[PDB]
Amino acid sequence: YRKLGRTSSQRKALLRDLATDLIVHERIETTEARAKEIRKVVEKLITSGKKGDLHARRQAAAFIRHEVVEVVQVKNRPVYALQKLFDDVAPRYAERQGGYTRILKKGPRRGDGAPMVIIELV
Amino acid sequence: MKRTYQPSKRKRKKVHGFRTRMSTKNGRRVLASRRRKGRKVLSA
Amino acid sequence: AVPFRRTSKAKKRKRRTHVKLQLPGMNECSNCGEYRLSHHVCPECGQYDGKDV
Amino acid sequence: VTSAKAVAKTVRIAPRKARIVIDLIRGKQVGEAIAILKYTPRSASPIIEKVLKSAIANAEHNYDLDINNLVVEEAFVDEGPTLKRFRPRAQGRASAINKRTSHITVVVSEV
RNA sequence: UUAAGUUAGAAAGGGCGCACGGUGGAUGCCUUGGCACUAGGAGCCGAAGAAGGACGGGACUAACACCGAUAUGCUUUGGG
RNA sequence: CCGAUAGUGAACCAGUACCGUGAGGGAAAGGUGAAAAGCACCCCGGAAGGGGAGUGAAACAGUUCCUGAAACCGUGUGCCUA
RNA sequence: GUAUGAGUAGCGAAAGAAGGGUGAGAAUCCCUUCCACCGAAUAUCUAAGGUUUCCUGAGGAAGGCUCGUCCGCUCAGGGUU
RNA sequence: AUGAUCAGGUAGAUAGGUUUGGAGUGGAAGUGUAGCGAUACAUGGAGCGGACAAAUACUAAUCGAUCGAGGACUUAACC
Ligand SMILES: [Mg+2]
Ligand SMILES: [Mg+2]
Ligand SMILES: [Mg+2]
Ligand SMILES: [Mg+2]
Ligand SMILES: [Mg+2]
Ligand SMILES: [Mg+2]
Ligand SMILES: [Mg+2]
Ligand SMILES: [Mg+2]
Ligand SMILES: [Mg+2]
Ligand SMILES: [Mg+2]
Ligand SMILES: [Mg+2]
Ligand SMILES: [Mg+2]
Ligand SMILES: [Mg+2]
Ligand SMILES: [Mg+2]
Ligand SMILES: [Mg+2]
Ligand SMILES: [Mg+2]
Ligand SMILES: [Mg+2]
Ligand SMILES: [Mg+2]
Ligand SMILES: [Mg+2]
Ligand SMILES: [Mg+2]
Ligand SMILES: [Mg+2]
Ligand SMILES: [Mg+2]
Ligand SMILES: [Mg+2]
Ligand SMILES: [Mg+2]
Ligand SMILES: [Mg+2]
Ligand SMILES: [Mg+2]
Ligand SMILES: [Mg+2]
Ligand SMILES: [Mg+2]
Ligand SMILES: [Mg+2]
Ligand SMILES: [Mg+2]
Ligand SMILES: [Zn+2]
Repeated sequence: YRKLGRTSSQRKALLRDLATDLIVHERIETTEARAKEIRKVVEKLITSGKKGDLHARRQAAAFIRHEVVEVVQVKNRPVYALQKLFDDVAPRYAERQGGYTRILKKGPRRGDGAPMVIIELV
Repeated sequence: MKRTYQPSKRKRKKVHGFRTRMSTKNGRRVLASRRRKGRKVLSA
Repeated sequence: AVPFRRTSKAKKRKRRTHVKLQLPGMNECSNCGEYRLSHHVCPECGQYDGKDV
Repeated sequence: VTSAKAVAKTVRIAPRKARIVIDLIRGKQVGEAIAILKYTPRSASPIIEKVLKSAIANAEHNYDLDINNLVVEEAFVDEGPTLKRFRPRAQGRASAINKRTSHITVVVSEV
């Protein structure tokens, strides 16, 4: 694995954030290495959602951030990222073995010349 | 580091003021020479 | 740790012979006809590998 | 009649940082030179791009030349009036800083 | 074909000559301001408030110059 | 007698700006053109800045604007160079 | 006045991420969510000192050790009972 | 360090994932039983498992572009 310019606690918090925005938005724009690292974590998480146990749900909840995706008229209660991961994203890839994400290169950033990409799960 | 200049309005006008200059023969000499050179501010 | 003699113009230019920058690795988008970088999404028609992004 | 030019006088970028990009589009067809300037990641590229497009436009309008048969005949960077600043160093002394400018000229002609 | 031998050419960059630009402000020319004097005049102002200032006055007013709540000015006698 | 590094510190809003608690120390900075006639209008640009057009004897006189040296920075090339 | 050192040293203690918006132009401006830091202070008043730095509408030449559509910066009107 | 070197670019196991393993740690969550309770036992060498191993084109190595020879003269041997 690669250190991303930050210590072990800050790196873990960065990876938990990025892996959650990919679940909620399905398409985000980040840098090159920062995307090549969340590629692995998002797919391990989707595998956990594929199993669909209670042990798997707890093990995924130990990594997902607790934030609302959208509020629905179910009484109108919200849904959270874990619910979407286990109810929407994981059933999509039932017949797919690996590679739930792809990376498409875009070009350098004006401010610091960082090579930006787009990572999006399909 | 405590520096050398610690400002105060009263401590400035009581030592360098106009009345302090005008209260002494040598202060009046200072005012006269500053008027001679042509300065905009006397004493102050 | 301080220059003994000043540097002449010839030596300065000789040192700067390698301080150029290369040429971008680009070609022409099939759909656009316009220029774009290889292995990148073209900014004009917004396509990659014959599919819209 | 056969050449057109445009200059950018006293641009804030320093000359040594713009010459390094000018040295890339010399003697090249304008269609390729615009793409050269678009895909190189430097700060001087937008300025030179604007100057080159101005030269092409006033070649097409003032003298009625063919766009598709144009090349970058010559391009150079000249020094401009520098601005003198200061930077407070340690132990009570200041150091000089030069905020340099430049003039950028490009000439397009048919080939 | 092979063996032995000889000599050209090259420029990533550089040197010299020339041509054309940029920066910089010398040199030339000029005078608005000074320097040294000559001839004449005048050599003091103030409690009837001085020298020097602060704040104000304009249709618009930051500054110079002028003026003082009669304030970018008032009355009178001459010039034009 | 000087002619803008000269002549007063000060030819220009100078005992100013700036420096110092204070007494006090104390600068830099002249010139478009005969006349603003100070570039209508078109084009590239967000603008600055340019290319035409026009005024002018001159715009390579376009608001540090008469002249415009040297250091210094570049572009092109005739002869030489691993 | 202009070079060489040289596109070199430095850019002054610290955690940010993504999604929308504005715009000619966005890592740097605005909004949302998550995360993180101080908490006998990095919180609330108030003297000295400063002297308009306060608020609103425009602005992007110079200042801001980068960028800037922003600002204790520039312009114009206000504001202290 | 960066260049460089080496293994690959669909004529594909180059990297990530996925499925089986392995080292390592050591008996997961949920439920049940015994006990007033801390706790203990069972389901069960269980669960987890960065970098290690083998399979597998699911994801990315797409598409294109650039450089790169036609070989001087003299003499000597079959020619
Ligand atoms: Mg910790
Ligand atoms: Mg040369
Ligand atoms: Mg006399
Ligand atoms: Mg007397
Ligand atoms: Mg009269
Ligand atoms: Mg002169
Ligand atoms: Mg003088
Ligand atoms: Mg003072
Ligand atoms: Mg004149
Ligand atoms: Mg204009
Ligand atoms: Mg001339
Ligand atoms: Mg003349
Ligand atoms: Mg010269
Ligand atoms: Mg060095
Ligand atoms: Mg550094
Ligand atoms: Mg800092
Ligand atoms: Mg952002
Ligand atoms: Mg804390
Ligand atoms: Mg404490
Ligand atoms: Mg006060
Ligand atoms: Mg202050
Ligand atoms: Mg102010
Ligand atoms: Mg404010
Ligand atoms: Mg700006
Ligand atoms: Mg800046
Ligand atoms: Mg302000
Ligand atoms: Mg290869
Ligand atoms: Mg593999
Ligand atoms: Mg196979
Ligand atoms: Mg085991
Ligand atoms: Zn395209």
